[PDB]
Amino acid sequence: GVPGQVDFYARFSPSPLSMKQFLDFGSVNACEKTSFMFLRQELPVRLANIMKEISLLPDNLLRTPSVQLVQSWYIQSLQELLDFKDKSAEDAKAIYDFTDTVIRIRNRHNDVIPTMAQGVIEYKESFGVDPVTSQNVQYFLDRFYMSRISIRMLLNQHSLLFGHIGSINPNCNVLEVIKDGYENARRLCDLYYINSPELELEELNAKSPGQPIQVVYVPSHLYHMVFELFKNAMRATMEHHANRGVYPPIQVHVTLGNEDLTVKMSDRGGGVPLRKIDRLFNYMYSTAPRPRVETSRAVPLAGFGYGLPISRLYAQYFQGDLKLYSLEGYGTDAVIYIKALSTDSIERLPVYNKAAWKHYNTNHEADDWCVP
Amino acid sequence: GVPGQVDFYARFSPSPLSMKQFLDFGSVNACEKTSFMFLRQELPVRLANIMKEISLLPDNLLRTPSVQLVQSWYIQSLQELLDFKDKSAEDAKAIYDFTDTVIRIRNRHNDVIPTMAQGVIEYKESFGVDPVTSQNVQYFLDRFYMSRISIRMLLNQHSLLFGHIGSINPNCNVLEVIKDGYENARRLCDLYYINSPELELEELNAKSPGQPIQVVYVPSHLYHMVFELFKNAMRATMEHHANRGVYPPIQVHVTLGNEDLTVKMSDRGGGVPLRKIDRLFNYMYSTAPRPRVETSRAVPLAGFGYGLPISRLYAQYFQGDLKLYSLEGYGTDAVIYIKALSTDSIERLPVYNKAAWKHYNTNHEADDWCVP
Ligand SMILES: CNc1cc(F)cc2c1[nH]c1ncc(C(=O)NCc3cncnc3)cc12
Ligand SMILES: CNc1cc(F)cc2c1[nH]c1ncc(C(=O)NCc3cncnc3)cc12
Ligand SMILES: [K+]
Ligand SMILES: [K+]
Repeated sequence: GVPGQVDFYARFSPSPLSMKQFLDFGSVNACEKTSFMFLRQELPVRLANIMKEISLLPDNLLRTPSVQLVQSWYIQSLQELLDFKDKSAEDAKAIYDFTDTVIRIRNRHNDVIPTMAQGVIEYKESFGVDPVTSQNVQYFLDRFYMSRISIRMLLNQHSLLFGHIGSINPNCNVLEVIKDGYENARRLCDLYYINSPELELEELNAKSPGQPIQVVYVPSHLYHMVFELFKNAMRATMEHHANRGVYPPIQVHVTLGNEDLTVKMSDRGGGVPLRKIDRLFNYMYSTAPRPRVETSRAVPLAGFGYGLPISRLYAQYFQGDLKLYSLEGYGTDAVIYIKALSTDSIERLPVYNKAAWKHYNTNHEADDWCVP
Repeated sequence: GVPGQVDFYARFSPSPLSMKQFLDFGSVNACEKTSFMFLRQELPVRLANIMKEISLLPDNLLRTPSVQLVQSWYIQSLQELLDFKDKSAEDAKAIYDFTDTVIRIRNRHNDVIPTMAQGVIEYKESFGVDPVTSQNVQYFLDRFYMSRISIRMLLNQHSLLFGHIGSINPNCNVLEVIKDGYENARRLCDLYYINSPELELEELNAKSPGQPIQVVYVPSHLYHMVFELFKNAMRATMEHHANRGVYPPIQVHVTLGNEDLTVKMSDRGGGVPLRKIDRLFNYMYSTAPRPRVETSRAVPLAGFGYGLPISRLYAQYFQGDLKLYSLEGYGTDAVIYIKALSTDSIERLPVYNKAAWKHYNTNHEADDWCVP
């Protein structure tokens, strides 16, 4: 029945699109029939591939009310999409009903990321950290959230085009997005610490010096990354210098190279030893019950969610990256790497196959080197 | 015969030592009998483990005159060590003959690193890059050179103690080593580019502010790392700014934290795109015929050897690291991480076993993600 439908579409691989393909589609032609033909196969494929991995979760995580709800959302969206498998692209009502279904699914899935995060909280609350499964949880959540980002991208594009090119800005003003992230992080910082660091912004357009720095990008993806990084930099700065009462600025250097757009953000917030860096990207370590609604107390800036690992997934989604390197006792740099060329910006998508299944059913240990 | 001896000792795992163990040994007791008992087993074990992996090299690399010579050196040293397997620690002549043999082996192996590098040159000259084997060559050379570093360490300690604690300085003055590396790199830089960048050095002893920064370390290991990094930073700076004729300084920030000693080196040498960073640590990409003897022309600063990957192996040998991160179009940071505590500084050693053998006989590809 439903397992048969999931198995049929999970056999296929997701088909990654480049940023240029996204852009070229909705610019001139903007054919709703073309989007239909692509999505009536691609959305089921992407839903079914990730649904096979939901089923491999540790039972105590799978059985949580929040994961069960997310899975039921995916099952329902998949079934609604499969009703168009045999309908005709020339059937105008079918096209109309499909665009309507895309919008319905988009709203149904609006809360997937925090609901999944709620399931990890429920799991951690009632069973604790399990070192065997916890490697599988980290593997799953990277892939589930990257998958969700890609599905969200497809739904948003179709919804905006048929309900700036979709959510893509062909001329994203990088420094304006950065200032926007700074000001919103600073507002939260003032509310919590009653003070905040200044911003020092430097830019270099090596490609065309003195010219504004723009790229083809999804602005909300860039906003999410820099906003989350600013909150982490500010938290570290405010807590490390609380005794002094003088707070060093946060420095940002933006560079457009022949190939890389890089955003480097630097703080003097006291740093982190190298041994402790990676837990900042670990979902289980970052999982804590969420701030309560019934209080006027300010919300903490960082350490209370998945802002950082999800930021890195945004960077990696279009073949970029997000790296942290810290000098313990001094401060920390974060570097966002983005492809400067739209033709290099290709979706990075997980695929369910024997290799993926093997990851859930194997111990991963470096037995060819001596134990440290 | 000889294959039987190698197989017997390659069954064992190398036994890593901490920096504290190295230091505690040669400080007070300094028992030559104790060193004998340890080394008459540990040296054969470490030689035989790496010799099994020499035999797995691509035939066209194994058969080069330089690799054949290195292998014959290892075979001869192994056989000379095995003559003590049944001799008594109380036999004073046996102790004396063993210390004599350690010194002989140390000198015989003085040229292992450049001779192995000569074999890669010979291999690359006559057969080209082979994409299937080239992954195995990278895997082997990391392990062979890390193994050599560890064997060199044991030979040096025994030779210095029984021929400052050996080559270990319990009070290594980090900034003095750094200035030494700077001045020697600057000398080579002036010879090639007829100019050179200045040094700007900053230090922070977060552990004990204003106090000199010292750690237990092998000074020549630290020298090698910073000297190689300076040469790379200077090369990039001199070539990127050759048009301007004004050369920005190289900035170094040294920090001693509760856990990490970090050395950050920064240049404004124009940077490297992220896609091209890793080839800087790739032996096959870095392999070029060496500068000829018969010339007065200055030797190029970087790009002509294995200084950089071997520097990172030095850092990782005692559980540190060496990382590069660049902003394409602007410049590059290198960060050395060293354990601030001698008890955390444990040898990182390769071990020959089924896992190691499997690496040479498998294709390594990320089939659980879509091809970029
Ligand atoms: C650009 N800045 C930036 C970006 C970012 F994504 C994360 C951080 C960051 N700056 C940070 N400073 C400190 C921490 C931290 O983990 N602090 C806890 C810690 C410290 N010392 C010993 N044990 C634990 C994290 C960040
Ligand atoms: C601390 N500085 C530092 C340390 C280090 F270990 C290595 C480097 C370095 N600075 C560098 N700058 C440039 C390069 C390079 O690979 N240049 C070639 C390149 C550039 N642009 C496009 N394609 C290729 C390498 C380094
Ligand atoms: K599949
Ligand atoms: K072994």
